[PDB]
Amino acid sequence: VEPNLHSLITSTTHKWIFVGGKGGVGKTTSSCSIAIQMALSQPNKQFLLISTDPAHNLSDAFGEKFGKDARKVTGMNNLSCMEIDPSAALKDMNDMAVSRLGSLLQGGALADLTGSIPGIDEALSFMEVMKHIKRQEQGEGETFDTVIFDTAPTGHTLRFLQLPNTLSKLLEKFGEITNKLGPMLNSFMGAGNVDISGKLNELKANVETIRQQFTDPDLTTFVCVCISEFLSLYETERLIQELISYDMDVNSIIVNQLLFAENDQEHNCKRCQARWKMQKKYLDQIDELYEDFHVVKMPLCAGEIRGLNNLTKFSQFLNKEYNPITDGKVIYELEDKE
Amino acid sequence: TVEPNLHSLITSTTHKWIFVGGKGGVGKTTSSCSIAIQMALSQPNKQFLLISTDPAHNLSDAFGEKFGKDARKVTGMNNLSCMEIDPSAALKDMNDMAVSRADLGSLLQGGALADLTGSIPGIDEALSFMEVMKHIKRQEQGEGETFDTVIFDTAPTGHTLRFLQLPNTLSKLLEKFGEITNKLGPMLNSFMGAGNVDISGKLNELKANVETIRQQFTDPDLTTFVCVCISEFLSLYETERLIQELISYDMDVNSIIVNQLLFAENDQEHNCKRCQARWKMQKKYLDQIDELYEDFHVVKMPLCAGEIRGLNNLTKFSQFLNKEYNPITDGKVIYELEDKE
Amino acid sequence: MNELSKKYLAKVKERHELKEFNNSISAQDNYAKWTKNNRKLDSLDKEINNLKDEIQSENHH
Amino acid sequence: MNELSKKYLAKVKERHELKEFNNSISAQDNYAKWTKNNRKLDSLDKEINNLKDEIQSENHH
Ligand SMILES: [Zn+2]
Repeated sequence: VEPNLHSLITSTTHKWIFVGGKGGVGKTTSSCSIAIQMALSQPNKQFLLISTDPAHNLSDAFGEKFGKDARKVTGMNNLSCMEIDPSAALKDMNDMAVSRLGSLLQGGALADLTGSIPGIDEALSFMEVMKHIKRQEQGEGETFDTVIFDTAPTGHTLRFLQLPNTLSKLLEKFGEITNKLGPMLNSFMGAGNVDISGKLNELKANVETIRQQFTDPDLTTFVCVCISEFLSLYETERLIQELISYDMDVNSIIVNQLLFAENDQEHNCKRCQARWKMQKKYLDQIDELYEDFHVVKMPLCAGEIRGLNNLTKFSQFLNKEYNPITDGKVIYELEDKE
Repeated sequence: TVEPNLHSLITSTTHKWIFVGGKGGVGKTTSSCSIAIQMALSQPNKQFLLISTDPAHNLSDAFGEKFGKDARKVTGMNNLSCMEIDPSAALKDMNDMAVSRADLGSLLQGGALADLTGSIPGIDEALSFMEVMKHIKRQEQGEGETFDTVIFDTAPTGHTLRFLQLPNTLSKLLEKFGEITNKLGPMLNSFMGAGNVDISGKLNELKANVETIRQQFTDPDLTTFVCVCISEFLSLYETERLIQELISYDMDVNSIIVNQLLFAENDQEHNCKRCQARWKMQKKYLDQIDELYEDFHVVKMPLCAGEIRGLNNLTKFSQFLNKEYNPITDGKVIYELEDKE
Repeated sequence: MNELSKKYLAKVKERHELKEFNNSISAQDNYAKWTKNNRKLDSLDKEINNLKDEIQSENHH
Repeated sequence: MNELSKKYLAKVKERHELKEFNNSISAQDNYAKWTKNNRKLDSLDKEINNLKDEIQSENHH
């Protein structure tokens, strides 16, 4: 199985590409690199790169100021970027709801049913992000064909996919109580019990809709980012297993910040060669553990990578696997420039 | 403020149990070794046992001496002994003999045990811990001398100490088992009674044992836990979790050792640009750790690249648990150990 | 409303507001603040869970 | 004994034996083997839990 993401980068079928990874892994650079490599290989298509990481460093990475509103990448025609905060977004929707005792009871009603089930917020939040993307398209006039999602490194953004069945059991729980109301009560209350049922069914609907998409391996895949160090690797196995338990396609693993000290012309660093020894021990381990994955081994370029010019230079190695012998010059130019 | 060192713990005399643990690539073992050595050096009148249950079994490499299940003196010291043990292996061997010593009667008693014991988490870990203790006692009585403090190098995976919560739930199901056996009639109480009484007894012994342990692990003057970590998000995160866990058990946790620090500004030569890049990350989190655990002893240890091996080098390196390493003055001590390698 | 419910609401709300605030902070760029907040949420969660049980038991039939 | 129980025992025992074996392997010095074993334990755990439920329901009154 090819040690690069070339199939993904040439894929016509995908609309959703999630990129996630915990704790210091070059998740964002890897997000960018992917977005770009697809934008190049498919100029006949429009790509949205969106990010919910509160670090909000799409702007630093590209060297260009992005925000809630899509904005074309300077130097490209088919790559746009937004940074959004889903909690903030949802906050704003709920504060609007408020302004528009009756409400207290219904608010109470909802909470009782809902404030207790895990993932409701996460889903509401994701919904609002979908809707916000749509408003960007309808304003611009174009649409996006693929979004590449740079996911927040902490939390369970996609656990709301188990929600639909839960929402079902409790639609009934609630249905078997509202039945026991009589005429007098069903008169003062009925209308708002009808609303409580409404919202709940809508949420289930929406989520089920999302599910059908997310669960189509042709339509949506997840790329894990990690480094070669027990804790990240372990966190990364965890991530896969979770994702699998959501019937979501997880097929690629980018491994970042490899030192490849052996193939080095500095050789100056015993500390670096020491680190490299560990990195390679685990690297062997990955090899015999995810045998049916595209496991892509990326080089450490010291300091940071910024500018579409640099990002692109670096991004090529998701497509054609970096050979430290031959390809060294590229990394050591990038490094020396920073 | 709280001294950035372990001098307090190193000079303490009340402590019988010092647990050292950290997840995943952190210098845990070396840390354990250094704490033991320093304690022994500072308390020549007391007797220390450093015990490791880490499957990697690299006490032997750390000291450059073959340690095993039988406690044995560190060569060059009169009050430090090491031993390496596999608790699961030990417990396994215990149950092989319990089985040998007892076919339907034994299957039923086996099954009954299973239905009460199997589901509950931490049982095997308590039994396991108990076997280790029995073992240490047998070592003491055999060698004719006892240990004053044990220093425990814990395995980097699993939950060594999550059985401290067991006695409560054992009491619960002891009464469940009770309510059921109270409904046996004279006949069945005759064919089974003895087995029922053995089962009750088995459980009470475990509860009592665990309670006996728990009273000790819960005394902050008697036992404490030192977390080991490195200055990187993932580890720091796991370290907080471990602290929180420990606290949930009412265990005393006051110390954190942060290893593998580059201190790259304070040494131009051993640090290529890649290292300086890394040191910036490490430094970032150091500032965080500082405001996050202000009432903790957080001890900043320098990366000594390569690997520390031998009583001599271990000692040279261990001094920095006692007197905070200053990367300026103390520099030459490190790059001396490194360069030897 | 009894002081017990008044407080349950208050906490439940404090907790919510804290959660959304923490979701806007970068765990890596603000490890300390982020962690502190996590602690206060876990704490609020236990208080909330009590007040709930206390309210539920006190309204049972 | 019915085949169902025969198999429940067998698995429950396979699982136990595997757990003690895995506890003797170093997760760091053997990341791959260790991980594979963890997967098999999680798996056996689900099979065991089913066989249990099936045995319990099948013996209810
Ligand atoms: Zn270096």
